Amino acid sequence: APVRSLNCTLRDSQQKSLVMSGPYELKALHLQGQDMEQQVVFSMSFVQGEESNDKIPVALGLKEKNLYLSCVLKDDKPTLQLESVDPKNYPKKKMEKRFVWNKIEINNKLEFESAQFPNWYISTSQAENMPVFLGGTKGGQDITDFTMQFVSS
Repeated sequence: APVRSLNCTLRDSQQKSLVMSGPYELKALHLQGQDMEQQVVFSMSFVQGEESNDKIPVALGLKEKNLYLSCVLKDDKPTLQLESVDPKNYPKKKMEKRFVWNKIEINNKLEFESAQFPNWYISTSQAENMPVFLGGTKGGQDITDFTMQFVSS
């Protein structure tokens, strides 16, 4: 296939799952049992970009939905957002830069750094049911590490 993709779910280091809040927002919360099915399933695409043995550029879209995680400036600050795209032109090998994330493998966890804004990462709050956001700090009060689960697709 032109661009290779795989379906997966993500959980932060505190074992919180991700779910859709509104139509353009994601939230993280401790989930278990039946409610598990509420979690978002991502379609991770391996796109073009600077690559390393521990740094792989990917695009993160929602499975079967023309919605992708994007980074844009808002109030002079990098911000995370869910963006709608033409369902016929995506995904594609050469994604616009705002859609690109550097998937970094550390300890045994994963971090997702904005390709557009160096050292800004997809983060979650320690608190329950808060929005997923773009944070510019590591080893702080916010969580930037995740684990990934592959789903049968």
